[PDB]
Amino acid sequence: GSHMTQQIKLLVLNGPNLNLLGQREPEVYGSKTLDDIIKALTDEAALQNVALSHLQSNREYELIEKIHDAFEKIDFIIINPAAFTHTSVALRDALLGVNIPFIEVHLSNVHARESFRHHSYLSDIAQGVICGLGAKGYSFALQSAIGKLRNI
Amino acid sequence: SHMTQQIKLLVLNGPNLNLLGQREPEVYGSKTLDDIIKALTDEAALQNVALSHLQSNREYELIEKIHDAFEKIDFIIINPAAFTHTSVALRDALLGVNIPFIEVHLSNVHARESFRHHSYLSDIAQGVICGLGAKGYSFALQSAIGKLRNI
Amino acid sequence: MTQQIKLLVLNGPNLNLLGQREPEVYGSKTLDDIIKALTDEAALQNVALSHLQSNREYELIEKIHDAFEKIDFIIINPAAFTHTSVALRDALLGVNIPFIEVHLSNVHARESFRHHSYLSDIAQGVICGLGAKGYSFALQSAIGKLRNI
Amino acid sequence: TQQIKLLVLNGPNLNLLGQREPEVYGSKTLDDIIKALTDEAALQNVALSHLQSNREYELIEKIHDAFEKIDFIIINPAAFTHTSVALRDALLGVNIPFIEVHLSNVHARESFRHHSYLSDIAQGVICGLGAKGYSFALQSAIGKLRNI
Amino acid sequence: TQQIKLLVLNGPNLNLLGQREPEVYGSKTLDDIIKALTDEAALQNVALSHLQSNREYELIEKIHDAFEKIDFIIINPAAFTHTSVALRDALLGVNIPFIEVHLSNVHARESFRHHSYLSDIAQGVICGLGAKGYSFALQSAIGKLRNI
Amino acid sequence: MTQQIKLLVLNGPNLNLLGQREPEVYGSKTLDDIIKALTDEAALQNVALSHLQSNREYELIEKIHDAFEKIDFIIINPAAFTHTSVALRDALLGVNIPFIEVHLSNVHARESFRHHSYLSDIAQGVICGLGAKGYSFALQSAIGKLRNI
Amino acid sequence: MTQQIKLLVLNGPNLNLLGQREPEVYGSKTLDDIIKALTDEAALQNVALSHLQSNREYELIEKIHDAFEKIDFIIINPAAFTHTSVALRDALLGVNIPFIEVHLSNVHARESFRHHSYLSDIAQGVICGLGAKGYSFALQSAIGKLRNI
Amino acid sequence: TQQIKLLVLNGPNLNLLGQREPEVYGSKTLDDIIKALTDEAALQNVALSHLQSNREYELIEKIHDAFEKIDFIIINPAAFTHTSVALRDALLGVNIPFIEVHLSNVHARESFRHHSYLSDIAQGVICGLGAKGYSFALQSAIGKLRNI
Amino acid sequence: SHMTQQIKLLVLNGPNLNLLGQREPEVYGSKTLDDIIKALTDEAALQNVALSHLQSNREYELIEKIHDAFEKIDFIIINPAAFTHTSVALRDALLGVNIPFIEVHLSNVHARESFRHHSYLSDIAQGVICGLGAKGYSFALQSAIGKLRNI
Amino acid sequence: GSHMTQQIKLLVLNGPNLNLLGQREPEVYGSKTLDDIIKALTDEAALQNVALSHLQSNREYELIEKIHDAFEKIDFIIINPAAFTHTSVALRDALLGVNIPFIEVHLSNVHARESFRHHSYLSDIAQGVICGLGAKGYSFALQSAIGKLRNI
Amino acid sequence: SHMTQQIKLLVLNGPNLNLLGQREPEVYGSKTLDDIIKALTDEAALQNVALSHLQSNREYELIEKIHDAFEKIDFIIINPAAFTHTSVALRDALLGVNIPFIEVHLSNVHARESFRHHSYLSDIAQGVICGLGAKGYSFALQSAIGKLRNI
Amino acid sequence: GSHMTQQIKLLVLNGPNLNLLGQREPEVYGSKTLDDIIKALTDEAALQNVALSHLQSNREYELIEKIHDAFEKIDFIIINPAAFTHTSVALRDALLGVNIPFIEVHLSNVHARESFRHHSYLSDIAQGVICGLGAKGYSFALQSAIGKLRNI
Repeated sequence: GSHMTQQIKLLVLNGPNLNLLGQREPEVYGSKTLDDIIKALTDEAALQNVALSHLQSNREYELIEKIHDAFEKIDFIIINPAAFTHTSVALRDALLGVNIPFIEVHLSNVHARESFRHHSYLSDIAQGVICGLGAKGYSFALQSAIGKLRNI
Repeated sequence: SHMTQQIKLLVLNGPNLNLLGQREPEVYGSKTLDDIIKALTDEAALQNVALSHLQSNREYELIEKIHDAFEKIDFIIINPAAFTHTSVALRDALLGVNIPFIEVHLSNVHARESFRHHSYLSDIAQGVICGLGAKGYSFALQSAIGKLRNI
Repeated sequence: MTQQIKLLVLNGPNLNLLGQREPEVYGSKTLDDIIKALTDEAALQNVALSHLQSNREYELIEKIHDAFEKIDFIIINPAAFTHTSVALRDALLGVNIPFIEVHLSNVHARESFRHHSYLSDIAQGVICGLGAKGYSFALQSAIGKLRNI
Repeated sequence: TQQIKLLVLNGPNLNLLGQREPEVYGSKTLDDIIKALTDEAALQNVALSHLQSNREYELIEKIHDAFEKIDFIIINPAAFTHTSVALRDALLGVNIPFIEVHLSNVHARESFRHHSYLSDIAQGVICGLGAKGYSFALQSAIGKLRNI
Repeated sequence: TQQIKLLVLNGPNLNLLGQREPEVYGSKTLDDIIKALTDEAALQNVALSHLQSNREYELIEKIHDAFEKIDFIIINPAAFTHTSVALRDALLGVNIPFIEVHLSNVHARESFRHHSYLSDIAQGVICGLGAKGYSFALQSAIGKLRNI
Repeated sequence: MTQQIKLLVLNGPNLNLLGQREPEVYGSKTLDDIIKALTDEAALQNVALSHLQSNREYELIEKIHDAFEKIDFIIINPAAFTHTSVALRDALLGVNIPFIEVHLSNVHARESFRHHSYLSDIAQGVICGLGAKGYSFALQSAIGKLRNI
Repeated sequence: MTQQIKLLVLNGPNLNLLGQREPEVYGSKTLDDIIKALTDEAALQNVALSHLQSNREYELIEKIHDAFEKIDFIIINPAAFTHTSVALRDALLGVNIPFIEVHLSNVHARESFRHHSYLSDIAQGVICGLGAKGYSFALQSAIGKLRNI
Repeated sequence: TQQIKLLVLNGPNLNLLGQREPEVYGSKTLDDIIKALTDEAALQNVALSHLQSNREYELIEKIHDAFEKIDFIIINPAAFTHTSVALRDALLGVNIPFIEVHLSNVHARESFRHHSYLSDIAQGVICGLGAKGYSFALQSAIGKLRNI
Repeated sequence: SHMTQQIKLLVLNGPNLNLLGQREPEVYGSKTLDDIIKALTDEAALQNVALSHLQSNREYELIEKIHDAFEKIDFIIINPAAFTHTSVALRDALLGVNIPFIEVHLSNVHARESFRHHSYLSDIAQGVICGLGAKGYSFALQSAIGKLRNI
Repeated sequence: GSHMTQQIKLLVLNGPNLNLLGQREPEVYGSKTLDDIIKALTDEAALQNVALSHLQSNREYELIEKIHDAFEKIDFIIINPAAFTHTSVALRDALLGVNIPFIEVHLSNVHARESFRHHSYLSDIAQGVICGLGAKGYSFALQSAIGKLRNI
Repeated sequence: SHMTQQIKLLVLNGPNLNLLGQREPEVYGSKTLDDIIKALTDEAALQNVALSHLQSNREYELIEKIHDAFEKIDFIIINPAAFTHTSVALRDALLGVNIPFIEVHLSNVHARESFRHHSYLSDIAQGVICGLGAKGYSFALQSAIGKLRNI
Repeated sequence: GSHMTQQIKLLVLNGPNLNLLGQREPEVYGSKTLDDIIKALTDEAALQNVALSHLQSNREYELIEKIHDAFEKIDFIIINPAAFTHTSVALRDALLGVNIPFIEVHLSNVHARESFRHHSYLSDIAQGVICGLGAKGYSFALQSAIGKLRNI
């Protein structure tokens, strides 16, 4: 209604092995890169007055240090921790320590894979979780974050 | 679109979701399952998606609706609510008719009691959305369109 | 003229069989005899008791939905649905009417799957193994909570 | 011999047999099975009745209605094997002997399917022999009731 | 009717009732409860005796002393429910029927509290109904002993 | 003149004791009576049945090895080796002859270690608790699979 | 004139009840009869036997403390404290006197919580299910270890 | 008194006793033990026979051959305690009472060794008392059979 | 201090700690529980902390001492020894009187048998010290002073 | 008694997220930084002829490499591994490999938090463990190390 | 070598390995246990290793061969096949004669069913090789020579 | 037979703490370094027309990034993940993502140590596993890789 939203500052964090997307047998498994996904997500965010920053890393410390740098500069996090979902208590405690709401995203439906993959050190503290929807899960998390911060 | 083929989508809601918006609206929120399915119907009709909906406290009525969907429906969105944790019969219904589905939960089950972590559906769903509220239905609808139209 | 308590008694599956197989071997008492006796005891205390027994999970859930802002208290013997119905747990949490859980038999003396309840942890309390007087104890207990004696 | 009264109960999803990819998974319906089983029973002075249902309550209430009408039950509870304590308590409460049948080998599928709320109180269990499991259960019931 | 001899046993920490933040948690003592229960018993020709103790041995030796003096036991073993096999073996050894009572709903507290070394051999169990649980157990004992 | 089926029946330990302890208390029937009856029923269907019972794990394994390209189907009551012999599981997987598993008693009603089988998951199916007719049902079932009726 | 062995026999809770409920139904024998018999058998072997039975956990612990450098060997039937007393385990480890654990009944045939002992793993050994002769076997065994025959 | 017929069965690896580092672990053989036990039995009009074997089948078939020849069995099944359901079913099937003996304290070794397929159906179990465990089991069998 | 308020501190020791220093002093050490409580009393008296102590092999004597501490004691230091693993009644005593405590163990329980990893007290203690020997009591005392004097 | 102690070389290692101390709602949760704690610990150590070195890190490799560099240069370690307690077998094997005694310290009482936090890949090999005492747990570990190395 | 001392090595193979190369050679491979032991004998004889071999479906024949190895054999290579998961008696045979061994499996058990992850032998073996095929025997032989000749 | 093998490109990866080999009480536990082992393995490989590259690291990201760089440049991996066997799902998913066959090697017999060490996030996907054979396990993995790639 008759009022203007301030700019959301949103940080997207991607865990290990997601830099491989689009590279192995592109003709067999798909040609789309993490870069094509972040670029399309950045454009979708900027239409809605969301300023999107992104880090992908194989290095657990680079995600943790980015979350610590987020304190008082970021309103929301979207994170696909990939394999760190199952193993990083450090990341859990980084997100609890800076107290920024987040949504957890997985490309694949982890509930269909090995049974170790069913357990997350993040899901219980996340505002919510999206699994198995491919790249569009990032766009759903973005739509969800805007809704919760603008109460719309 | 007098562009695309009509998708036939079935939305199924499990027990107790009929209570949404009823108790202490001023404390827990005002929105009804009706309001959610009306808004989702409007979103689907703009994309040439024909939405039909059943909520029920009766296990049997969800299973028989899944049976009746065979060769009529392209995709299912289901919030089974408590039946996620208990209904092998709903799992066997979805496997027997072999229509792809997405499982939706309004609340974040991973933050509630630990029995709620277990689903007889998650492992066979094309994917799962938890904790995003009513918009989880609209994400599942956008996902189904994406998969069926390759877009 | 304390206020009239509106109390709902819910019985789960198979309790309709009470008293009916080898009555002279296992006891004579029907669910009917129990609910009649309980209704009379309630009416002496200005408690309006209504009752549904069912083998249909949906009928217990729908009755709990319909109880919202009509009922002060529930006494429930869910029988076998104690062990399996998350949906009934979510119905009682969703309408937020206090209840007590009753079992005629001592479940802790029977097969070990019977030890787990999807209700015991949200009940105001639990009575097991005292037979039909368990309903009468739940009734006395509900009057106590509601009349703050 | 005395006419045996036999009740066959079939649980959820079994109405789907024959219907999806008939050319790939079999063309045979629950109907074809129960017709053949009724004929086999009538040759042995066994009066067979049947109920299939997706509704737990219809199976429970049929077991209640069976008390002092039925000598034996054959039941394929399908998914309810794994979840319905209420059916277990219905069969215990009416105290009719029964046999449990499954068309598929459940031990070869997901490991939740290994647990039954019925197997321990059944006279017997037949898994994985397809529709002939029903006919085995019928021959077994006749044998126990006619001591043969 | 014959005079019933009833023994009430209360386990550790129950002497604390009424004492900490009386205005916040209730002002009612174990004393108030046992006085009221003795009066209720005497109206029904039930001779009630009581022992509360923080000492496991005093409860065990009281159960031994009960043999051929007592018709029924009501016991709130408090924390000993979860830990005392010795009390289980004392009640089995004297073979007096008993009912187990807890003031609070143990199923709503930490999950170690869900296990009892007594629940399976008790005639019955009452949890979470506060002090009236004692009076229910008394009415139940009278009913079984006087067949009413 | 359907083709002659070559069927091997294998019995595990302790089944040699059948009918022998308190015959007038537990039943009269020996393993011998069962195998004779089964052989006759097989011969009516142009099924050539051969049988080995043994308390020796090795003799069951070596008989399954020797069955390779001589036998169309196995009926096996492994008795106590159901719970403990991985080696028999690997023998039936190694020769890749289909089998059905039979138990005279309902194992699911007995001690809870008896619920687990190193065979049930690779069997074409399983029969429990119907006594000696279980062998005759397995035979009828094998003819059905092999003659595609 | 081998050396005099000082042997302490410790009995746990509820063993005072032996022989006393339905003596003509369950057996006549008291703990007293057992300890008298055992004392006589010990005195024939120049074994000085002392005995404490108790329902008090503390009295068994304090007796084990007092045994330090007075006692060569302990025979203990901890009865129900086998399953629950870490403190008794730590008392026997703290004084480092060898013991044997005795149970009259076969605990492995009873409820499955009775299978676990906080003592069996540090005992020199364990006797179950042979009734009162188990004490006499423990005594013969302790003489054997101490007299190296 | 009547002559008792007693069978002693010893499981795998027990033929090794006395043989490796005799000066370090003991010089005593299974032979020395069974000779001493035969002498002790003959003084009490107990006719003792023995079989030790590394072969599961020889123990099972000896238990079958014992039916209506033997009053009592003493068995040290050694490793077969933990693995042979077949031996459990052989002793149940012939219904001869037995006692289980182990030379070592199994509760002090690896935790798989805590489980037995025999302990629950044995008359009794003796662990960790070395060769005298055999002589205790013999005295126990005589006591039960001669009511003494 | 004719500076600070006196803290009233209760030190409770569980079963078998009376044996300290008794068996093979030349092998396992010479120090008695007496020597430890004397040194800890001297340390507390310099800080205007009144220390009272009970060791016992009797469960009941620890529980009744906790009861008697209500409205007399500001803090408890407790080495429950074996009763850590077994006494729900001691847990319910400390929760009923609601005096803050610190749990101390002389040995490192995490390096002994695995049953010793489990405590009916650790989750309610203000904190836990294991494996530091007798000085663990003096650390618990320094911690209690820190918490109660805000220093 | 009538003899002088050599200088102890003591290394304090702090794991992930402990750099956040003092930063979030200081007015609500406390204003004290890891730096104020290490500074006060350094002063307390230097009074007793203990030379204290310190590394805090979000990066698992920096703790491991510091433990390897400690070999033959450090007499004792005090470590608060924070979330790495629950997940780093690498750190366990670094401390076993250099064979320097250590004490494990947690600020919070982990036994009161989620149940995953009850399990440590370190506690069983530690000389001892201190949980829930706040910053003073470091000073207790230091007093304990001096006692064990000087047999006082 | 008229250089080194002869090593006496016993190779033991468990049940069902006699089937190697028999069923669908054109699908699953042509190699027999015979071919493997002949090639391994040739490899051992070039290194002054005397190889003797027993395969058996009989548990007892492996145990009695281990008994007979005492003071005759320097090392054992054993592929127990299914008996890895079930034979406490084979474990107790190897511990009683106290000859060092290496456990070999042709297939990668960690990739098959989860009961196959558990061994009553692995924890006492000097080491374990899985999943490398027939060459696993030749690696175990090279390892035994390395350990016994310090090379 | 009458035909020439192309050059195998083989990558050896060593996890944390393996740089410590040969350094602690060499007189008690052995004097051999990871370097002496890689040097002898390189020589054995080069005799058989195998070009061997090696990275050892305490840093999980350096192993992951090396596996990603291996894609389309390496035919086979030999990896001793050391303690990362028990904890790194990231490494599992790096090896699945580049789809290069590997063999897992441990110096020690992990089945004889603590029971946590019995579980690997790698063993199930490995072509095979070698434990407890010391340094020669690397040479066995190398002989095994040549055999599988040359069908010899």
